[PDB]
Amino acid sequence: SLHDFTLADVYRRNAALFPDRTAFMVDGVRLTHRDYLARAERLASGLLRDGVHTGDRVAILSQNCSEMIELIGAVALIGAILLPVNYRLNADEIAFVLGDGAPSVVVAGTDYRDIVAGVLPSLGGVKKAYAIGDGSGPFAPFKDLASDTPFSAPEFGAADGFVIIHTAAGRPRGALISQGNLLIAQSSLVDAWRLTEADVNLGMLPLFHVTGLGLMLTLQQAGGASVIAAKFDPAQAARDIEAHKVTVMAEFAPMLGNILDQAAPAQLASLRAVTGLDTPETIERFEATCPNATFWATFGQSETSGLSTFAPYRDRPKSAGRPLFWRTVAVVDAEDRPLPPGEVGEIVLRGPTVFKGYWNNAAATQHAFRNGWHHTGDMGRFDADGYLFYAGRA
Amino acid sequence: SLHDFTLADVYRRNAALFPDRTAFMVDGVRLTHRDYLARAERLASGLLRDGVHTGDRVAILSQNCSEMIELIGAVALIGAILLPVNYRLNADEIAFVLGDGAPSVVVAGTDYRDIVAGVLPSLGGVKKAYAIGDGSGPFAPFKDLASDTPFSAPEFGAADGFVIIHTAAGRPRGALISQGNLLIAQSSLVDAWRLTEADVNLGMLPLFHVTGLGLMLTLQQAGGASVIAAKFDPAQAARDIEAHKVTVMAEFAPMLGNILDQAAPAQLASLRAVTGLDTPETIERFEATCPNATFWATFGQSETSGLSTFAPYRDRPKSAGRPLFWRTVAVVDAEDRPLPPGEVGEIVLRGPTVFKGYWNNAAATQHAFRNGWHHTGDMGRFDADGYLFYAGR
Ligand SMILES: [Cl-]
Repeated sequence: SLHDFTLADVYRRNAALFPDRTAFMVDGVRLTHRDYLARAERLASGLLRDGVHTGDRVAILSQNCSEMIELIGAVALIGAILLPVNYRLNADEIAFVLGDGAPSVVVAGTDYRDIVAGVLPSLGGVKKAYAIGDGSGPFAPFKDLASDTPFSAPEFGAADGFVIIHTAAGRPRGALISQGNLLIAQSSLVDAWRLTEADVNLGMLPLFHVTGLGLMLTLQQAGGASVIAAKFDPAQAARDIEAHKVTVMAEFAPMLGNILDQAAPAQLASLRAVTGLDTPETIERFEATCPNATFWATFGQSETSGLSTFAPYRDRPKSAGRPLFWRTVAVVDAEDRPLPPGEVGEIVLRGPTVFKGYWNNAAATQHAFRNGWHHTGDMGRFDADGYLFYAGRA
Repeated sequence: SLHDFTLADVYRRNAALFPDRTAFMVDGVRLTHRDYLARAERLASGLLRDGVHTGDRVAILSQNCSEMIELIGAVALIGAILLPVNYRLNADEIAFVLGDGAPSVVVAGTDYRDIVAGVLPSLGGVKKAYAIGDGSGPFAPFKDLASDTPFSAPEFGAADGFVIIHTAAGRPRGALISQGNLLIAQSSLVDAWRLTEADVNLGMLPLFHVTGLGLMLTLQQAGGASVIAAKFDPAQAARDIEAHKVTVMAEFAPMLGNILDQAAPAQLASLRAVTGLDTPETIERFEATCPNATFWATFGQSETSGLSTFAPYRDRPKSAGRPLFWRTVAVVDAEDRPLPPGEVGEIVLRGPTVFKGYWNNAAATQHAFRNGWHHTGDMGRFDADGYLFYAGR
């Protein structure tokens, strides 16, 4: 414990150093660092009250909202494991994810109270269930979760599981990622983007996804702010960028293209750094429109706690960037021998950004970790300067 | 160790991404990142040949030089523990320090062959003894450490001990610091000073000291370079700042004052960041002379892997700055209850920059770590913005 720094320590840090600064702008309401810690502490006492211990799962099926954001914090404060369910899955897949994760507490969103109610009798040690809105069905209302019992934090470390992120393999496979994985991975983003408490993220990606969750947690570790909305609208995005002076964002095609369509260049003047998956055409268009902004080429996955390689796109167009500090990246042949510059092989990783392993799946983990390298399942090549070029799936 | 990233990984990173950039300038002798790795591996392979295992100590008593810099890397590569001896100590203290660390290899600097040979018969497990430069008496020449056997790294973690730094309790006490402690602590400095591979340190402090070693390793982490000299000369420092385009340095008073005396304002133009310990008079003098440079207020010690608190001096003059990321800093009661802002107490620390504990001194370690906080031995207070003000020992 003495040598640990966790997300709990970030929330307390932000409440101490930047208490009155914005943490979140979410559905028309402002939440400061001081008030975020207070709300998270209340919900954390409630989870403890409900009988959640360190290592237990807390599930949420919900679109991005203030309740989800403060629940993320509450889970972090007691060393529990978040199970954010992908709401673009069908009722069978959701049932699988929930059963695979085995939560002690389930939280249903406004639009998802039905689907969750169907799954709930098939779940074992689920102690309490909540809904955001009101408790129509087997759920209590979410406001019942919070407790006034003064919060006393259980014992846990940064290496303990924090989140299970399922991505479809076949069956969905849950990637267990620690608090420390994320903090250390994201410290490199803070550095590359010169993030400070003045910075502002436009959180348009879902918080169940590694990039969405990761970008929020990144700005939070800088003491900065995220603008979070439930749904993506290109024109609303452009207005948010101007209104809140958004400096950074992550995006997947066609989001940036669609914002560029709907935005006057003058609305986007505060943008400094953008990343994600996009075409050379859109990236070059974006950089043309916004001369003071840089698009950042990247490769990563949930198993690598988000970003692994990163660089300004202009430094090496069509690449995925250079390996970040904390990451040793190689490209190997079928028997894990490192290949020379130019040759295509499997992208492999070592270091503290490698995830803990696959939930409920010793076989998949053993395969991922063969010969002491994490295996991405992705193909690529390095150039002479150590830039990675993504070459597809294996 | 699938999950480990150590100093070894830094060297291999730098050789992969910045092979032809300067890693070091040691009295005009240039070393690139690729060459540094090549040299460190040959020395590490030689350390193994001599029978050094992970966790064994390699001692050095020397002023700053290229041999010492390469040795630090060799030791890092095999998970050994460096014992850099403070050369400003008397023969009794050096004897004590060398005995406390119980090294398996001893390296004597050219000026220190006699002191080290004095202590050598009293040491238990010394497999090999070397001297920097020409071989003399019990010492083989340092050049003999290198081996041509292809380097094969042992298994070790970032959390394993890496260096023992002795500071007086009167009797010297050795802080054991991991590779991980240093990398994580110094990553905050890379971030705060916007260090990239273009940056250049003027390493004027001894490498046995946490600030000196920390700065070298910080610039190395960023892929930058250090200009390192055996001794401090203010006039030479001014020339080096100009010739090598030094962007950053740490300094202890009166070093910066003396440089300012000897430098044309024009020679100091590349400088953008300075930290260390100095008077308000000299700091303001420096910032007046160099308008594009910033002096950074700081507090730290060996037991906190170097710097703990950091901020531009102008943001809160006479403070020690704000706690860095990775540090949980508080000021406490004698009962270890945290004090409200304003109240003077003992500076305490949690987090991954906290050292491993004192070498062979469980009583001192237990006292340092009481109630799950590391205790600095220093008094201070926080203001309402969370700036720390240092208030004595
Ligand atoms: Cl703090």
